[PDB]
Amino acid sequence: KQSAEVVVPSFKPVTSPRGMDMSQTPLMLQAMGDIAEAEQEVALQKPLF
Amino acid sequence: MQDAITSVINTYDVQGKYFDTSAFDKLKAYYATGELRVRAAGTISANAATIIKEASAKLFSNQPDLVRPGGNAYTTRRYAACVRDMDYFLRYATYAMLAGDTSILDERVLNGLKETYNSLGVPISSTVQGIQAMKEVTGSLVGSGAAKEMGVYFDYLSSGLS
Amino acid sequence: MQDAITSVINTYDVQGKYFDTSAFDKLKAYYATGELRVRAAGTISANAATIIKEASAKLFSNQPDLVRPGGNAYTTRRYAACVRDMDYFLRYATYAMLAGDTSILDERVLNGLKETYNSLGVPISSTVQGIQAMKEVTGSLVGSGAAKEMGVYFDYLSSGLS
Amino acid sequence: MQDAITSVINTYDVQGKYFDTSAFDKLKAYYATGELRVRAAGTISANAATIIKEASAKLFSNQPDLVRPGGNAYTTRRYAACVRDMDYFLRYATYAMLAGDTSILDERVLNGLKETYNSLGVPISSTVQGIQAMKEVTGSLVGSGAAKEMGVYFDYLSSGLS
Amino acid sequence: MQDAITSVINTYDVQGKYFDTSAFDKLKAYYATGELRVRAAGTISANAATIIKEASAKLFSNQPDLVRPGGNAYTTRRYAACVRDMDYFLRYATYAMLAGDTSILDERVLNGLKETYNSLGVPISSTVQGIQAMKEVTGSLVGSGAAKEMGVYFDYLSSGLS
Amino acid sequence: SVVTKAIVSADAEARYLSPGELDRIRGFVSSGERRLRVAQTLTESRERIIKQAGDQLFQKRPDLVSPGGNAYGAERTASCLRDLDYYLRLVTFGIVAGDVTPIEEIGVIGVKEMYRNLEVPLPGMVEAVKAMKSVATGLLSGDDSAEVGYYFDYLAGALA
Amino acid sequence: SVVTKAIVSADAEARYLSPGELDRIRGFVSSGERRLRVAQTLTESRERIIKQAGDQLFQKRPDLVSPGGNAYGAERTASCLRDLDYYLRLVTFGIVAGDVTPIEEIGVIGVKEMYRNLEVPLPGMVEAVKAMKSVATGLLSGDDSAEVGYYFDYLAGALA
Amino acid sequence: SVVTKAIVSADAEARYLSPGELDRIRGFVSSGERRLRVAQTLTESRERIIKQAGDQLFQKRPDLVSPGGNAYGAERTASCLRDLDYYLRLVTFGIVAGDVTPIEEIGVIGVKEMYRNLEVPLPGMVEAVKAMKSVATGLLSGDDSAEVGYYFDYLAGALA
Amino acid sequence: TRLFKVTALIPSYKKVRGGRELQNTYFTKLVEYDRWFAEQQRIQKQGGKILSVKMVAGKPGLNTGV
Ligand SMILES: CCC1=C(C)/C(=C/C2=NC(=C\c3[nH]c(/C=C4\NC(=O)[C@H](C)[C@H]4CC)c(C)c3CCC(=O)O)/C(CCC(=O)O)=C2C)NC1=O
Ligand SMILES: CCC1=C(C)/C(=C/C2=NC(=C\c3[nH]c(/C=C4\NC(=O)[C@H](C)[C@H]4CC)c(C)c3CCC(=O)O)/C(CCC(=O)O)=C2C)NC1=O
Ligand SMILES: CCC1=C(C)/C(=C/C2=NC(=C\c3[nH]c(/C=C4\NC(=O)[C@H](C)[C@H]4CC)c(C)c3CCC(=O)O)/C(CCC(=O)O)=C2C)NC1=O
Ligand SMILES: CCC1=C(C)/C(=C/C2=NC(=C\c3[nH]c(/C=C4\NC(=O)[C@H](C)[C@H]4CC)c(C)c3CCC(=O)O)/C(CCC(=O)O)=C2C)NC1=O
Ligand SMILES: CCC1=C(C)/C(=C/C2=NC(=C\c3[nH]c(/C=C4\NC(=O)[C@H](C)[C@H]4CC)c(C)c3CCC(=O)O)/C(CCC(=O)O)=C2C)NC1=O
Ligand SMILES: CCC1=C(C)/C(=C/C2=NC(=C\c3[nH]c(/C=C4\NC(=O)[C@H](C)[C@H]4CC)c(C)c3CCC(=O)O)/C(CCC(=O)O)=C2C)NC1=O
Ligand SMILES: CCC1=C(C)/C(=C/C2=NC(=C\c3[nH]c(/C=C4\NC(=O)[C@H](C)[C@H]4CC)c(C)c3CCC(=O)O)/C(CCC(=O)O)=C2C)NC1=O
Repeated sequence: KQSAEVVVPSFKPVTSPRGMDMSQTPLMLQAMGDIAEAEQEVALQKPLF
Repeated sequence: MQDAITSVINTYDVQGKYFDTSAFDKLKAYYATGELRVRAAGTISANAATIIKEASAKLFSNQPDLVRPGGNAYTTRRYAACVRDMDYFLRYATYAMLAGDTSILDERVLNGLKETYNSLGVPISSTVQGIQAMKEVTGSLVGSGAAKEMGVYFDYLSSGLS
Repeated sequence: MQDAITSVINTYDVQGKYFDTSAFDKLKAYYATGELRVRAAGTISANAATIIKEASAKLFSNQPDLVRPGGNAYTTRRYAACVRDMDYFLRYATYAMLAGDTSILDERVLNGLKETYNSLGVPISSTVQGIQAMKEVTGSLVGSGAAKEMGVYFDYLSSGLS
Repeated sequence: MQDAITSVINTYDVQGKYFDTSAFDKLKAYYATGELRVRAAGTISANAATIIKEASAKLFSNQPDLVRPGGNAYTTRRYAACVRDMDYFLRYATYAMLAGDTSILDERVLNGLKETYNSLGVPISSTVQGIQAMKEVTGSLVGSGAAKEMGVYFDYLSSGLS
Repeated sequence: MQDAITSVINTYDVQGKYFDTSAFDKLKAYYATGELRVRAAGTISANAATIIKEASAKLFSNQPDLVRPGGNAYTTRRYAACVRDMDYFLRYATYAMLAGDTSILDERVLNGLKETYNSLGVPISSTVQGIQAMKEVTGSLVGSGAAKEMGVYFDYLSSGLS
Repeated sequence: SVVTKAIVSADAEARYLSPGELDRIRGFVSSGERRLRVAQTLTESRERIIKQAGDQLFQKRPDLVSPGGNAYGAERTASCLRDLDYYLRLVTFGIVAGDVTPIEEIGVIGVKEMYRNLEVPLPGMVEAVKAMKSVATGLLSGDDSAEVGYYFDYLAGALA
Repeated sequence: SVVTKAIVSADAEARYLSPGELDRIRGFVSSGERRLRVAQTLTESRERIIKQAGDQLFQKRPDLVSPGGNAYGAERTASCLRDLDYYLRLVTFGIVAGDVTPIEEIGVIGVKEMYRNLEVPLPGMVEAVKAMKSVATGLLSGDDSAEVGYYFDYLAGALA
Repeated sequence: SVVTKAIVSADAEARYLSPGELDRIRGFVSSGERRLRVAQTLTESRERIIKQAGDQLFQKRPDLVSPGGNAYGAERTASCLRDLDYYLRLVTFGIVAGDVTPIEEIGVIGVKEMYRNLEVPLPGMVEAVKAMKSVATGLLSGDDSAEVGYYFDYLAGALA
Repeated sequence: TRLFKVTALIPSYKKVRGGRELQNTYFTKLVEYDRWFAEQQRIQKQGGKILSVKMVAGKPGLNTGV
């Protein structure tokens, strides 16, 4: 009976932060560079005309 | 917890939207990085003991008072708990890198760690120094791009502790 | 918890006095309202699931954003948690009405609700509006005499939340 | 000018694309309304003088000062120019309704018309009122299905003038 | 429990021999049939409620006295326990089918079920009839090969109860 | 997600991911492109899938739109189709995720309580998701239709 | 298009459309579905039309793809076939428009100066468009083939 | 194995296996053939692996076979090689199982107590296991070496 | 029903303990009826072998008084 307060009311959700999208992440940047190469290869797979 | 896929799913679920071209591009980018992530995770898993040994060696070389009598890492219990915390940080950094998302770092590492350490008298700056030494050791083992990626999660831990 | 009779008893026990005429008047008032309280509690027990249905329907009609994507009550899990919270509020209000005392709303309900809801991001204003919605539905169900009595406990819950 | 078909053709020409299923859908949509547009155009042409009579009478009943000494429609010449302008607007709205597009309203009618009226002294609010009167008179003759279509082009003229 | 692979591992371990040609033949036989097992298990998972409902309908139609007063399955409680038992039987037979071994039925189904039913007074023959009903209903759903495979474990359950 | 389940399973045992789980993640990452193509195929046709599943549902269960039925009325029928569209979106989510985790977290946990508070029949939900399964697997090749049918079957089992 | 032409003619004379112009538009929109199916068919077989028309042209005119010819090489042959693709797309536009207005506006006005600046022979262009006429009208039924042939005749005459 | 872990994880939640767990089992059975090929290769090279592993251990740690060493004598050296053979068999079992669970159940739980009672030095175990790993990986190709060395690494960590 | 008397052996597989564990492996206990499903499931999940279960308090087949 020292305290009637709730020590753990709930846990704050961590589902979404504010900012830091991690799309500027350098290896994400490298992947976005590589998908461009893949799209270009698919484009050159089409007939030349 | 969240990974990159789940993060895109959640941002398109809050809006009640089906996936657009932008979401498919984000999913493609993650699927492209997946091979590098798995390679780095396997390398770190094979070398965890080496990383902990080297990082704790630098930490205790720079902060010898931590292992001199009376220091926070002075007893076999407290030394073992120190290297166990370093192993925890390495494991959860590897999880986070494999997920591509730092939510696990907040949920399963940073939550209450600061006042855990403050209630135990664990020095937080020396823990951050240990994390930086761990980052330096890991970068040499996983290669340049994986080193840059792994530094993000190590720096997330360091900033959350600081 | 504590009811009207036990409240009178404790008030006189702290003073160490036998029951005076005022205490017997208060006990008479509670005994007189007892039949109304029992009838109201029986009606609410008979129609509780109904009450929750119309109260939730009214609340989500007045604020459709709560159950649409992006709203706090948007998912199956969060909709079910919303309904469960409303079931708490209705059942404990019925307990407090039958007791004639708002103490049980203090111990079992209002202690720490603000902290839980602000930790979860549950909108307290919308929860108060849902409590009001239950108040209209329950008051219309119980009748003219019991609606005023049950309003006391519903507004006590609302004021504790807000 | 461009009709609806050439609007689609231009959309697909700038992209260097053959017609998609959506392009064929838009073409079918324009082809389905063609008989309706032709019937409405024939009705409007058959009743242009009557439409102008009714719309101008309504405009001069609602704004008598327009045709009083000192007003912009005060002379036989300026009154005739007024009803001539109304015939312009009705005929070009009919062209736009047949075309299924408002491009001809832009190039042939609304281009520089605001500055022209300002330099002339023509009240532009009164002209929008005359166009609204014309819309109301035309909608009763052409029927609800055609009235909804003609209202779009009358509104385009009114908005461009306003 | 042990699956087919762990079964052959244990059998060759108990003599302390390395895997012979026959052991690798057994392992190839299991891995060849694994994909059929995965379709069978997914199909059964999709239709567990349907299978249990059809099997219970068949059991209580062939033995109407079980659910009429005086029967072992006469109450909401005892009927619900009966269908819970059939649900567990079906899910564990699916487990044993995926594993390719009847061991999990020994460790986690038959481990004290016999004398539990005996002390409860649950009729064994009726439970065997229910297991056979699940067997027919499940085979008609999963096709000939998966039906034979599932039936093997169903008769294991029946004979364990018999 | 597949990675999320692997990480959570490893965490529950306080260990690094084993080469088996890393190989599982490697295969999932490899099949990500096929998964995205399937998800786009189901997304581009969502209006048709919803319309046809609603049809098939209301021929197979006329009582739902019959008087006394939960879907009675144009507004309630629109809510029915809106729920079907929710679940189709969750199915595409689970396709790209590689597991039913988004489906379970968004549309399966507490769904019985929600539909009971809504007075919605669960056999109706099961028949509706079976209708969607038929329509959506009709739009796909055999290999992709099987993997989409797996998510639809999980949804039907979770509603039943 | 047909509607644009009628409207422009009426606007030049500052009048409403006559019963004849309205009847022309009515007969135009009455025949929209069949000309639209024709455009569908030509769009479906675009790659086959270009392939066969180019083959026919280069068999009839080998000097174009021999050294010294304008289309010698993979790159210049591809540019040739791409011009054919341009003109086929214009023909589909003209079919749905009901007149050759898209064809004239995009691919006729100024074509002589363009192809003179490109050293492209005009008899080569007419042979190519006649090859495409043959190939494309081969696919369609007799009346639709004749309709498409009228547009290819307009194009060949514009180039010649 | 992987199947048993999936089953026990599903039974812990009292559920059927999810489409993700079924897909994991599908990948496992797909990899089964390569796993048996690797285990067959190590099973064929029994005596070679044991012989070079023992020779490297005894040259690297002469004290074990020297007077006072735990393996001094023909019978004690035979018991040493017998333990090596046990552990190689366990590693083959782990290769077929896909995980270190059989190694864990037969030769890792209570190994330190056993070797304490036997007065067997644990570092000698670690070095013998490392020598076995080197020989086994050498006799293998580049691909098989990684997955085989993972099990030897786990075993050495268990001893260390 | 209300009471099962259960005799069960629970061996050890995860580890060898410093503690005696003769207490916890072979045992007999009284588990009340609506605890028995969970208890039996837990015993089976730990790897034990349930040796016997008996009725002691209640009467099998009773409707009321359960
Ligand atoms: C009060 C309880 C306690 C103990 C016992 C303890 C031991 C301990 N020994 C250490 C280093 C060391 N310890 C040893 C001792 C080994 N060298 C040989 O192999 C021998 C087998 C063995 C000693 C008989 C050595 C050589 C080092 C130096 C490690 C290095 O320089 O890399 C360190 C690292 C930090 C430092 O050197 O200041 C600790 C913490 N710490 C404690 O808080
Ligand atoms: C993403 C997870 C999620 C789901 C699925 C969800 C469903 C959902 N459906 C609702 C209404 C409804 N839902 C249905 C659909 C049912 N009626 C028929 O019987 C069918 C069997 C069945 C559909 C196949 C109907 C008819 C209503 C209207 C009920 C009413 O107004 O009383 C409501 C009440 C509020 C609203 O209408 O927006 C919710 C929250 N909400 C969520 O957050
Ligand atoms: C300064 C040049 C000028 C003129 C001449 C002029 C005439 C004129 N007469 C009008 C109405 C009218 N005008 C007449 C006059 C006709 N009724 C009989 O048939 C007679 C033969 C004939 C007169 C001799 C009538 C009866 C109306 C009322 C029409 C109506 O309200 O329906 C109106 C419409 C607005 C109004 O009611 O005042 C105009 C603008 N406006 C001008 O700015
Ligand atoms: C004393 C406790 C007890 C109860 C209550 C009980 C009811 C009960 N009703 C049953 C069938 C049934 N019960 C119903 C009644 C439903 N039809 C409509 O939907 C209504 C909403 C509702 C009635 C108001 C129907 C239609 C069946 C046949 C279902 C079938 O054959 O598939 C059955 C399955 C076997 C049988 O045919 O008797 C039971 C066990 N059993 C018990 O031991
Ligand atoms: C995981 C494996 C497993 C099983 C299957 C299992 C069965 C089981 N069934 C029980 C009761 C029961 N079981 C049944 C089922 C029977 N009645 C009908 O006639 C049928 C012929 C037949 C089923 C097909 C019934 C009616 C009861 C209630 C007995 C009573 O309360 O008197 C109980 C008593 C405890 C409780 O219900 O909470 C157990 C432990 N336990 C296990 O650990
Ligand atoms: C299948 C799992 C399993 C294992 C691993 C196992 C180990 C084992 N090794 C034993 C003896 C032994 N083992 C060794 C091996 C050691 N000598 C050197 O120190 C080396 C570092 C090292 C070998 C690499 C020796 C020397 C003995 C003889 C012990 C003695 O006679 O004192 C014994 C005593 C029984 C016997 O000799 O047959 C066991 C039980 N038993 C098992 O059931
Ligand atoms: C302090 C009083 C006390 C004792 C002594 C005791 C003994 C005991 N021995 C056990 C198992 C065992 N006991 C042995 C020992 C035997 N195997 C060989 O044949 C030898 C001839 C023989 C020993 C000399 C073995 C091998 C096991 C493991 C059996 C199993 O695999 O489950 C177990 C089961 C749980 C466990 O493995 O820890 C107990 C409780 N229990 C107690 O409460």
